[PDB]
Amino acid sequence: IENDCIFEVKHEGKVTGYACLVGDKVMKPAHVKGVIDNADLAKLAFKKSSKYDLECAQIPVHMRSDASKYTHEKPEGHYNWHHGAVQYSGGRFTIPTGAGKPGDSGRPIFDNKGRVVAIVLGGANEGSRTALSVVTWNKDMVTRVTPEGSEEW
Amino acid sequence: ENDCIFEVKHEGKVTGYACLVGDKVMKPAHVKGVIDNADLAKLAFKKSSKYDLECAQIPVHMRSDASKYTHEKPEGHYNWHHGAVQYSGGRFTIPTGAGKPGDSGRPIFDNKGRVVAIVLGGANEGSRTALSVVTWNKDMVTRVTPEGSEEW
Amino acid sequence: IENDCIFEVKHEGKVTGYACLVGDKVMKPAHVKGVIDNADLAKLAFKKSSKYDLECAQIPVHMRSDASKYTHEKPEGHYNWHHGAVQYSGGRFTIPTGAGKPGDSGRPIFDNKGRVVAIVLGGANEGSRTALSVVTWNKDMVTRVTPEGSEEW
Amino acid sequence: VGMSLLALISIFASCYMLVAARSKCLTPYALTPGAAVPWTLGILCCAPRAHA
Repeated sequence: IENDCIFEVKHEGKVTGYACLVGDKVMKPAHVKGVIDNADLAKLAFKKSSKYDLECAQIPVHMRSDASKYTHEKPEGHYNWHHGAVQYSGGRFTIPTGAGKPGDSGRPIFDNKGRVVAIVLGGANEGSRTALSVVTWNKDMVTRVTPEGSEEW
Repeated sequence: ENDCIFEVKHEGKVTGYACLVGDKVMKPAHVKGVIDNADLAKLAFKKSSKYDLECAQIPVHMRSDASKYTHEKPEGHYNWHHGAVQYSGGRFTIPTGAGKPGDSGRPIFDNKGRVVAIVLGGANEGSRTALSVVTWNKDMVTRVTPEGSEEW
Repeated sequence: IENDCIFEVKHEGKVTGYACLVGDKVMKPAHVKGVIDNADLAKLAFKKSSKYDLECAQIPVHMRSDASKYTHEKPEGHYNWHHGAVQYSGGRFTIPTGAGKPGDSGRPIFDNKGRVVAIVLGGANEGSRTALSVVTWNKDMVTRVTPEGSEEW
Repeated sequence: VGMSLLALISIFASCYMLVAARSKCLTPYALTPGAAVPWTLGILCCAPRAHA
């Protein structure tokens, strides 16, 4: 989809997740450990938030072009993922179970028009679909949606 | 739309341009010079340091040669005298180089043909240089400057 | 399988040798200086032994499968090698002289079925065939067999 | 000395609580792609000067 926008985080030689470069913000799931694989991006004053679990910083102006477009309007329906598709219904994001496993907790979620609507954080398995604990953008807020009994990716 | 953009002269050479929109003559304040049209050059112009836009009221006769304006800025594709510009995520992007320092007044049109922006500068980056521009929201005029934009 | 089982060991960007993933222990020539390339096996404890020159450890349990089989039987004959093959005769491993040059001493030696018999350490040229200074496993003992005059690869 | 020390601990603790409140209210708005930072909170708390 967009190769040059999702960057992996390394932890002693292990890809533990990814950090996305969206909407004039480099961002990563705070709770995933490691350091950004890019050296140029690594020396940035990241800023954590335990209650939101999203560590972010400003994208340096030298790489601003490789940034996705972002939306807050999230109509009910279907959206894209780097493992297949996701279905948005009732304030919850649902995926075919298992598709996507712990250790890739950072990858974004795109929209039909190709612009980022969410950042995956975790899983909650119940039935034929797993509900995706995700961090989203409201008009001005950033919101956590963790389904009951989720598990950290 | 050739007779709506007037160039500003400095010691014999065009150093930017002054655009004619919405019952207002306006220009990038930071560029120095004099309006080429003598009739419009003898008007008083109110500057604004913090907005870099020096404007005045167009004389009643020549209102006709003034473009139409808009404030509603949907995501999409807009025009320019150098090819096209893209409006996305509250920024304006152009192909790099398309923008030369010194053409720092010219306007940005919309698909329907009505001015939506007034370029001031460029913040050079990758394949798409961002355009530091002074737009007009529904009742305010607002500067959008990405970091490091250099006055054209 | 056996083509992505031996992980090279780097030292400032020059291929200084290989560490093989044998049996249950990931061994390594205890001479060759550097740091292992896949970083994970470079963080495992590493029991060295000068007298044997074969520094090993216990394999991280994740990659258990990607490890070759072991044998103690070495009947007189013909054996495989990533630079061709070796021939086991008279208690010595013989290769075409020149085949293999200093700097790549880590590589294993397989048998026809394929079970890592031995790990080479260096060469010794006299005549058309160079003898291999090489470590084996007896039924219970790792053993060096190094012919005279061998110079380390 | 004791009174002044207690006054200093009170002042520092209160100021730390204030700056913590600043964080807890502004960090939800720095991790969003769109730096709205409505001027109500922009004035009430010293705003980070978000850079469009």
